[PDB]
Amino acid sequence: MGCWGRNRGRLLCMLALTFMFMVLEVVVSRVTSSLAMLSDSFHMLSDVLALVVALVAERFARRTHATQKNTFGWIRAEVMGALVNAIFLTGLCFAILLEAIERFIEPHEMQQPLVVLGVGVAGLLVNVLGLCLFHHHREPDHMELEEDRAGQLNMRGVFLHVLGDALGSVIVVVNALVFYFSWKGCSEGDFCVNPCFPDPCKAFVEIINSTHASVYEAGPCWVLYLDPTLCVVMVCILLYTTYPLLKESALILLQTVPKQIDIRNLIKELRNVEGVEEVHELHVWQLAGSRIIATAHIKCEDPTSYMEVAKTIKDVFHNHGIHATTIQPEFASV
Amino acid sequence: MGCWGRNRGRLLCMLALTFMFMVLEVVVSRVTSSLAMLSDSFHMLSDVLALVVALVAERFARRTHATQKNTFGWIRAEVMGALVNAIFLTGLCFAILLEAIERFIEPHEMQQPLVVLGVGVAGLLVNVLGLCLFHHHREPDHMELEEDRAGQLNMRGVFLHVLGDALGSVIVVVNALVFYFSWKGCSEGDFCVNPCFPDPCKAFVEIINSTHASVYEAGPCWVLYLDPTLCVVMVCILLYTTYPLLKESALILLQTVPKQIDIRNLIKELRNVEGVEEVHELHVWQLAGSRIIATAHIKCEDPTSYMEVAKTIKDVFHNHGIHATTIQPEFASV
Repeated sequence: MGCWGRNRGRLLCMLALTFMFMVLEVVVSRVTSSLAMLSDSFHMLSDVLALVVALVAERFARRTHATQKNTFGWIRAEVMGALVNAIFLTGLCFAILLEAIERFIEPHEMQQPLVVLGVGVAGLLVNVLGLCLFHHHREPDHMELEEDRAGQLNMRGVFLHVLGDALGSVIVVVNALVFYFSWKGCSEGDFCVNPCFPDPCKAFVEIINSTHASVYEAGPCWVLYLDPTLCVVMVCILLYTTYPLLKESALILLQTVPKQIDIRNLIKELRNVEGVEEVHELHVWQLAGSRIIATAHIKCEDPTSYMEVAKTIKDVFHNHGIHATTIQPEFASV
Repeated sequence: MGCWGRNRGRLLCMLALTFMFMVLEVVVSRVTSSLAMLSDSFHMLSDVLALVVALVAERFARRTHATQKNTFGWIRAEVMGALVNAIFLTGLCFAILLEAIERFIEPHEMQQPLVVLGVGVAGLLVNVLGLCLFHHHREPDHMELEEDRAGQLNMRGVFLHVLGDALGSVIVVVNALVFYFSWKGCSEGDFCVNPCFPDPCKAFVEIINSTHASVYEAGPCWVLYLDPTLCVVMVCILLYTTYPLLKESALILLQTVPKQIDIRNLIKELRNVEGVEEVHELHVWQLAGSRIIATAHIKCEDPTSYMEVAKTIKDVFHNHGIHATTIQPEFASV
């Protein structure tokens, strides 16, 4: 079918890819008897939640009819969804930041750099496919622009989440490559005091058999701090790419006048219309996309000739880009 | 001063209390050479962020004047703030849930139960003081109801965050009390294989000197799982207390018709008004609180007698609870 399933299909494909990646990561973790990848899958559950939130928002936005609960339809839901995703991403970012700071004080050494690297390339391929999926992020008949803008907002929130996942995958790949080529781990009997993190066994195990012996150093100190710093950078990048969307979404949900419309010129043109003596309560806001609604309380003098004045005001609003207007004539006290 | 500082003062007092608690926790952590409490302070930074977000929302909502950027003023900001907080809390909840699941697979034993318990009572006192602070969670002149509702939404989002912190403090107190009275830790030389959590050090240290010796058990197995389960319960509770507010906020930002107003009866009364032949584009929504806006396209026949029809329609809207209406008369084609 093709009943406006352009965005729903992409979201469903991304959800399917995320589920396959999560299943593969869980299988790899249980094969190698590792729990870090299981925790990574439980973190990917957040991406799953973001995808299902966007899917719910799109499904509710498909219902554009004027029901009893909502008079404009559930169009803003899509916009709301984007905002939600943005805020969600922001929260995740802060969480990551917190973890990063912890990893700057009690650094953890990664285990099995080769398998972690392979999972990293798998996640990189999945996230690249995702980014390719979301590469694009009387009244006239131009609802196509409104649909494009709402879809752009929602798909852009999901794109921000996928870009965060892709940056995390790049960081994982870089960290695994560095750990495999630079860092030297210690398992049993290796003469390494671990001058890097404070070590529970590498102190007690070594001292019993390294009494003034030829002890060595575990590895480079800067390697263990590559995972936090990069993450921090990614967070910053994410925050940057998260600032517009959120803002825009918030503005759309704050009844903020769209930037393409100026109120001074609009009210000047409204007051310049013949038969109009006063304009008050001129409220202009954006429902979603190109659906801009402007309600004004026009003051007139001749009730008989109100039709021409209303037509001229509607023409002025059409010229200014507003096509869903409600004009109230407050005639003089006769 | 008293220039509408009823909520700003409470938010500032809560921020001050949170900062003193964070400073005390950091001092206690650095005195006892512990980093778990430092991580707890970095997590309290999330409460600080929620408080400053609510403060920003309240400050922007104080600007009720109709500026050029926003025609309704930044009133919805407060509502938006609540939504943000709710979503933020939701994110935190999910994060906690994830951590809880990790603590169900690789449980961590808590250290220094007495000092952790004391920090728990300190946090309990701070959160109880906070809950006491937020214990309360032609057109008529009743903006007091709108202010009350907007403040209730924002202060209720902050109250949800503070209640989450209070539940976390209760869980910390209970866990510390249980660990102090039930669990038995192991530091050096104690014959305890620790069957709860698999530690390579505790196994390697014992086997060299416990060859068929009188070894003992570390402690009860159910104790280490008290921290996750309780947390999970708290999460559920939080989610419950988070569902209404979020919903309400979302509805207010979705232009949803308030539950106190029915559209069938409203449109029936509008069509029953003498001189009205058709009512279309009757859009009713809630700006914030009691500020309900309803714009309709009334169809009339006599342009001269439109004043009485408009007065009757305004009276009908006043009876139905809507006081900011825009009525457009679409007169017959003459």
